[PDB]
Amino acid sequence: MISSVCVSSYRGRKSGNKPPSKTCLKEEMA
Repeated sequence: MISSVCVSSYRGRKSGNKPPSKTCLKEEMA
């Protein structure tokens, strides 16, 4: 799971996915 725009946004996971507002990836607020 390594996406810089959408990865664990809703892939049955909550790691790379901050609030849908910014980038839903661990790289940003996630």
